[PDB]
Amino acid sequence: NDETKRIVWTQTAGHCELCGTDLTFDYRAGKPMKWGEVAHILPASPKGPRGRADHDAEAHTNDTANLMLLCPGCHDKIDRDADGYPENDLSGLHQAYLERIRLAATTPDGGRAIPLIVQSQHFQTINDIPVRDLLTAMSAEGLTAFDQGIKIAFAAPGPRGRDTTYWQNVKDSVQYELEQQLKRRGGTYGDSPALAVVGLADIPALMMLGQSIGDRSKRLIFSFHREHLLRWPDQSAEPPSFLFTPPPNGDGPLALVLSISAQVPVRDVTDALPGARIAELSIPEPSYAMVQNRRVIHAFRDALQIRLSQLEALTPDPIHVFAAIPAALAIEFGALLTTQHQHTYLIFDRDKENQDRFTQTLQLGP
Amino acid sequence: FNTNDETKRIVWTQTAGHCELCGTDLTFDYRAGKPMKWGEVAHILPASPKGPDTANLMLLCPGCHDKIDRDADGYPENDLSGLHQAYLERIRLAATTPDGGRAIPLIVQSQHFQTINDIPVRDLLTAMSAEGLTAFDQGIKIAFAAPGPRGRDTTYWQNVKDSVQYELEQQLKRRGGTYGDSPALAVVGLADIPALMMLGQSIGDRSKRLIFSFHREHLLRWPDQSAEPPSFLFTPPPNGDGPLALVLSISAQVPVRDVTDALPGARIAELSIPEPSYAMVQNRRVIHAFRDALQIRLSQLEALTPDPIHVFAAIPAALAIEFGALLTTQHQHTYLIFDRDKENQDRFTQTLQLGPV
Amino acid sequence: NTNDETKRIVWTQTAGHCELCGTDLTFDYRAGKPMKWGEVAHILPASPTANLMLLCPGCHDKIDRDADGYPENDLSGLHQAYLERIRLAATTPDGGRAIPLIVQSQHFQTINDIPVRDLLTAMSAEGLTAFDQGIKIAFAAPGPRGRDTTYWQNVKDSVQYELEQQLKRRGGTYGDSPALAVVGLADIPALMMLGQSIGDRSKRLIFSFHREHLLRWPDQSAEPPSFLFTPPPNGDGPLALVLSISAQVPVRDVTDALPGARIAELSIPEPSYAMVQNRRVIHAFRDALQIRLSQLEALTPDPIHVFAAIPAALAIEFGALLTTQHQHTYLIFDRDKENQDRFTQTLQLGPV
Amino acid sequence: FNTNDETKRIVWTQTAGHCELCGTDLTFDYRAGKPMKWGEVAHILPASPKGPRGRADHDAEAHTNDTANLMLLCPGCHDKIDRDADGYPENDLSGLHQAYLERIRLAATTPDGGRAIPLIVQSQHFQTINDIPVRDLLTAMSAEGLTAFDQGIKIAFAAPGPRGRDTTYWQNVKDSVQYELEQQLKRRGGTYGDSPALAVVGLADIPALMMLGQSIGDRSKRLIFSFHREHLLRWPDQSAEPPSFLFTPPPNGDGPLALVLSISAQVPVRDVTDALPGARIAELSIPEPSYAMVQNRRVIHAFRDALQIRLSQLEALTPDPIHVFAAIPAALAIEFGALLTTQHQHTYLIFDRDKENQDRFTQTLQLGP
Ligand SMILES: Nc1nc2c(ncn2[C@@H]2O[C@@H]3COP(=O)(O)O[C@@H]4[C@H](O)[C@@H](COP(=O)(O)O[C@H]3[C@H]2O)O[C@H]4n2cnc3c(N)ncnc32)c(=O)[nH]1
Ligand SMILES: Nc1nc2c(ncn2[C@@H]2O[C@@H]3COP(=O)(O)O[C@@H]4[C@H](O)[C@@H](COP(=O)(O)O[C@H]3[C@H]2O)O[C@H]4n2cnc3c(N)ncnc32)c(=O)[nH]1
Ligand SMILES: Nc1nc2c(ncn2[C@@H]2O[C@@H]3COP(=O)(O)O[C@@H]4[C@H](O)[C@@H](COP(=O)(O)O[C@H]3[C@H]2O)O[C@H]4n2cnc3c(N)ncnc32)c(=O)[nH]1
Ligand SMILES: Nc1nc2c(ncn2[C@@H]2O[C@@H]3COP(=O)(O)O[C@@H]4[C@H](O)[C@@H](COP(=O)(O)O[C@H]3[C@H]2O)O[C@H]4n2cnc3c(N)ncnc32)c(=O)[nH]1
Ligand SMILES: [Mg+2]
Ligand SMILES: [Mg+2]
Ligand SMILES: [Mg+2]
Ligand SMILES: [Mg+2]
Ligand SMILES: [Mg+2]
Ligand SMILES: [Zn+2]
Ligand SMILES: [Zn+2]
Ligand SMILES: [Zn+2]
Ligand SMILES: [Zn+2]
Repeated sequence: NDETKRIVWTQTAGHCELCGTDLTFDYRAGKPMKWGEVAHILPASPKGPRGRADHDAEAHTNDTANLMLLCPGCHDKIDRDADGYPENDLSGLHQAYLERIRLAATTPDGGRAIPLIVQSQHFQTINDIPVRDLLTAMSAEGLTAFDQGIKIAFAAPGPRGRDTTYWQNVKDSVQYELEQQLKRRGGTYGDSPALAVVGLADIPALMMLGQSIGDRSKRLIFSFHREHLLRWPDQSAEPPSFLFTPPPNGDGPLALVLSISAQVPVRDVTDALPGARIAELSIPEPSYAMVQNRRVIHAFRDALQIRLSQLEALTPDPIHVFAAIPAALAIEFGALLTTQHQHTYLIFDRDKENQDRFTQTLQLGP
Repeated sequence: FNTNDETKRIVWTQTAGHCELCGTDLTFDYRAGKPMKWGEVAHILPASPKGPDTANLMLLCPGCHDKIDRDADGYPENDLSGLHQAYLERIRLAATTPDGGRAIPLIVQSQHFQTINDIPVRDLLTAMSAEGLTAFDQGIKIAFAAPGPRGRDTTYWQNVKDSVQYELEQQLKRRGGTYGDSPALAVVGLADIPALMMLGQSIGDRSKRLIFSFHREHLLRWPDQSAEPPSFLFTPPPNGDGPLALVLSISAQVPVRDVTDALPGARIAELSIPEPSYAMVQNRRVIHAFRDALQIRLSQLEALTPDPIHVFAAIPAALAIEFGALLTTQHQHTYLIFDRDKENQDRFTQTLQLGPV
Repeated sequence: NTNDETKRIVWTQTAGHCELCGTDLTFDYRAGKPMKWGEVAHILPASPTANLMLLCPGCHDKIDRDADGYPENDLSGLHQAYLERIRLAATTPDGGRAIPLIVQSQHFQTINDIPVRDLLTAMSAEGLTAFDQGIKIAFAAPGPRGRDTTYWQNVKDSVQYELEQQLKRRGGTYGDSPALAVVGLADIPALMMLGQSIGDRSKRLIFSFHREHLLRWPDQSAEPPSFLFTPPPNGDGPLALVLSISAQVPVRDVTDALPGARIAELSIPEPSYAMVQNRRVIHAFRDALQIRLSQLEALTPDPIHVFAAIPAALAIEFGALLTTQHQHTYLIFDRDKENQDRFTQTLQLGPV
Repeated sequence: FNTNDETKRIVWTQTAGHCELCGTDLTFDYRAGKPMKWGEVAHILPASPKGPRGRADHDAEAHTNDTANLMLLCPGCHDKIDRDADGYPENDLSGLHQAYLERIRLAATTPDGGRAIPLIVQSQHFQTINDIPVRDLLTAMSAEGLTAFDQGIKIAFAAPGPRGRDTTYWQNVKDSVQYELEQQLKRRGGTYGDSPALAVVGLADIPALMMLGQSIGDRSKRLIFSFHREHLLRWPDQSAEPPSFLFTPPPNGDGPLALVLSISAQVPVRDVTDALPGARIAELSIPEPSYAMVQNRRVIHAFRDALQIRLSQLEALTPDPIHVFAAIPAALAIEFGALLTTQHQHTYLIFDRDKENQDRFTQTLQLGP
């Protein structure tokens, strides 16, 4: 009936459940118009597409679970290739679509924030965080934005690897490009904008990023995850214990090893920094997947805050960092150095141009 | 504040029929069973006070409409335009979610399996569609290049990788959707394990990418989405100074003797599942679980020695792709990948080196 | 050696033309005769449905000389090259993805509001297709500092911010950024900054608000007027460029504002507010203007003082022209509604 | 009153099975993979005068099978034009309709001209967006019979940092031209062949385009295209005659030898002497320096011919390097660079306008051995 059709239009918000197009407006010529169709998953005729002689059309005809709002072209397609769009497939997509709309309508407003994606090109594969997945994880926490945000992609390493020019580009990406793009947004978000930031880039560059947004109010760190993408793996998980080994007595450069994503072999630290006094922060079971929720990041921040103070009093010389940590925790490491820790930190990193030996990269200081 | 019919239909639709202040579904009377009295169940109020369009018309239930202080002309006394727009933006994001499924189909096989079990694009497209992944052009169907007289050497494998990445980087240029994102990659492989690990090496694991797994019975559809991942049991390597060898007994139990045969003095560590099997990839979480368990142990093994880890794997094709994609960080430990030679009595031989020399 | 389904696919994918000589094979329908698909053309494997070609009877006689149903030479390269050409043409409509941009001063936004609907229908007529809501901007009013360098730099940042956030929305067949369809209605200096913001090195199409035709082009067939240049007088006074395009600027009002000005001038025979007859008029104004600015820029290193009576679209293009790496100093003057419409300096472009 | 099947089959054919308004392919469903016709034959003028765009003076019986009145549309583009007759008037649609059919016919009747690698090189040193559309290059290529196996290479230089176009910037440029570009051309190798033709269009730093040309002039089968402020990638005028290129020779002396190119604009001699005191200026120009002067590729050939021998001459006149001050379009900067690949083995110091130093010419790249 006309009432059920109006309900199909309402609960779908007038978009095609299969492609997402807005069926309430014509953006080419600018006229509000209803150009959608209410499609039947199960046909009245059991000889039609997805027709089953063992089906009660007396009930499903008005069941909002048998009725999808589809643009004209998607309806043509599901009805002309029933083998390719079986009932089970379409009913699944149908309920999932309605759920996301309900969840969006019932999410309490949490405020505004600037989406910020920072990604490098130093991997030997594509490295691309989808903007949509960051905006979706923000929206699940009530956060919205006026624009799709800032997305900074570092220049790729040249023929000499990650050389001086490369690390200069990184500095210009963090300290100049990001600043300019944030300044261009002042008139819109104001002078107290929250930063919804996710990063997947060189560890030293994420630390530098963190230090340059560390004095920013309302910093929400998100995380790219190999299984869950921008979704938090498990909101109910407990942070691990961040085990700490203080460094041994003596002179020699003080090295801070962080074994969070993996166990950093001591033999690689002393190879690069002979005579190193190794202090180590680790978790019981190092793992790439350990960033289960933001409380894990806060817990890492809390544990590191205390150890950096201890180490900064155990030496007058720079602290040499050898880190195997997730990206989100590299940002947070850097954020601790913005005003709370003014000691000098020299960041070593794996060097593909040197058989995976650690070599010095950026220096982070006051 | 009064409005016309078309105006209310637009406000109800663009709000999904919920109160923008408390999120209550104002289609309640419909779900109960009573006829819908759209007019009495909700007050459509402008979002902003009077200050000298349907985008600034809100939908409020009567409760919230009575709590909002209004002036005599029906406008809100305080400015609700910020929450109104936020609420609309959250609905748009959800309603546009289907276009976040733009995807590239990728089928990679060996010249052999393209003659044996040639996977058709249609099998992948329907499995993709089922999960909301929507191709927009012909899929990429690739066959690994047969080796010339130089063989499968470093240059050969570098040309495979180069060839696979060229092919998809051109399709990843085809940005689209609401925000201009690159499409997702939907990939399935069927080739020898080393060649599959090179597929993972080419694609990585730092993008929106969904692996699929060929299965004769289900084709590229998941056998059982509800199945829980199996436990991945680990036997630590023995003490000694011999070459370190990681054995993966996932599809089957690799005879220890076959490993010692190909690698004299091999200290064997082994990840395995309680009941190895060819059909253990019941869904995608199985693949993720394998990655997590594997990397936890590779962390332990790489720290044991600077010398190469020798890999002897009886693992499903999908897991061989993920294994290759795992080892695409900047950090690289030397891995020497062994494969059974079907032309010489299934003896393990060294096919592929990964990482430093 | 083909079934009706295959012939239909080959006929559609090729647009009914012979893949070797390009003669139209739908001629029967065109003249008025019944369409005999299988008599006017032959389908043939390209090498000795994606690998079948459509050939006219003649070309078939020249390829299949042994009438064995296959060619004597591998024609796969020409066949596939042919289908690509067809595909690029058939998908050209998606090359029109576009962003509506309406930029007005707060004054014109109230007295002469341009509706998005007017721009969109002008765009659609030319094959430009918006996919989301249009951008509608109003120039922010200054503060007590007035229109200092900071004000104009902030106008530019806010315009570029919104502009670049929508140029991220790539799409179509090749992931191209969408085209910018922009119309402006504001004071001349503020329109020059809109031009400084958008540039002229991207797929961008200016539209023009016309007092009579609104955002539609008065006469797509109109030829552009000749642009007339009076070189400046010899001397050592400040250099001025008067643009009398929509009206004659009185030389006395230039010198009153710029004592001792050596006035060069660009104009048209019949200055008129309605002269923006089509987009070719805007292009022709740029070409003439740049040819003379090159002359004027080579005269002196000192700035060029600009007094312009020009349509709004020509003010944007003026601004867009001056976005190369090279930058001569220009001091743009505009009539102050407070000071009896006296030309005042309002905007500086380029070096101090 | 109802279009017949013969005419519907004609509409499908003359449109190659795509929507004349959005370009979607209406012969296949790429999501599930099944070939299918899902396009509709839409009528611009309806049989009923009350229909969308209905006219009373319209002889319906004499246009139901008139392909000039029938478009192939996707189901959604059909709902829209019939639900907003005012926003899709008869003349708008009719024009879009005939233009579509014309592009199809020009394609179908273009003689093949072999393959080429599409190549776009653009910088980010302007204060505005700078983006050459990929489709416009491919359409320019197709117009000359050239097709490609992929959409080609598109190289966007790193933007200048906070210090302007400093040493880091030009190192990035060199890396983009000499390393990244070579890398991408290698990976394509095998899809095109040993020595394929290049369809190259550039819009980047004048010194970078010269370096680009030098790196590819040794390559054979270079087809240069040009971005034009009015015509985009379409050649402004294929019939226009090349301009007269005017060469003023340098005076004998000891000053440094400067080559001034006044083509897009007149380079002031003050700015050359400011940066290079006592320069000996040899200038190549045209009667009316203009940004729009790249009317066709013959203009580019004529600029090449006008300096191919001049550079040899100038090289003998001085042992020191030749100092270049060029106001030229982006396509001639690529051509200038190609001339220097090996034909002219000599050091060339390329000066360019420095936004940091108040538009003064300052040295940037060095080109030669
Ligand atoms: N296994 C191991 N890794 C070591 C060792 N010494 C240094 N490392 C480095 O630690 C990082 C571990 O990877 P991650 O995924 O946990 O975190 C990285 C890191 O925050 C950032 C940059 O990556 P990279 O330069 O490879 O640093 C990698 C390793 O070299 O990005 C994160 N990241 C990279 N890829 C992903 C991804 N797919 N998803 C999420 N985050 C990612 C050592 O001894 N052993
Ligand atoms: N039982 C057993 N297998 C061993 C042992 N040592 C090594 N192997 C190898 O493990 C693989 C197990 O087969 P799979 O189907 O689980 O996975 C294969 C593999 O990922 C890839 C190539 O196959 P192959 O070279 O035979 O490697 C096979 C075995 O030799 O493709 C997968 N694959 C092959 N055929 C199919 C198929 N029909 N369907 C799905 N996946 C397939 C050892 O000791 N024992
Ligand atoms: N007659 C005359 N005009 C002079 C003189 N010195 C300066 N001017 C300015 O030239 C412009 C002429 O009007 P226009 O419509 O051709 O162009 C204006 C201009 O581009 C922009 C802002 O308007 P304004 O600040 O008045 O500049 C007006 C004049 O002051 O907007 C354009 N514009 C204004 N109204 C409309 C409209 N209704 N439709 C289209 N464009 C409009 C001088 O000596 N003499
Ligand atoms: N007017 C003028 N320009 C001078 C002078 N001395 C040096 N120049 C430089 O010459 C070029 C003139 O502009 P163009 O468009 O004719 O050529 C440029 C050039 O080939 C390349 C990079 O631009 P840029 O670094 O600004 O060089 C500009 C100028 O600084 O790209 C070309 N280019 C730039 N913008 C476009 C565009 N929109 N469309 C097409 N090509 C473009 C001097 O005295 N006067
Ligand atoms: Mg149906
Ligand atoms: Mg239909
Ligand atoms: Mg023959
Ligand atoms: Mg119709
Ligand atoms: Mg329809
Ligand atoms: Zn749809
Ligand atoms: Zn409420
Ligand atoms: Zn022919
Ligand atoms: Zn369409």
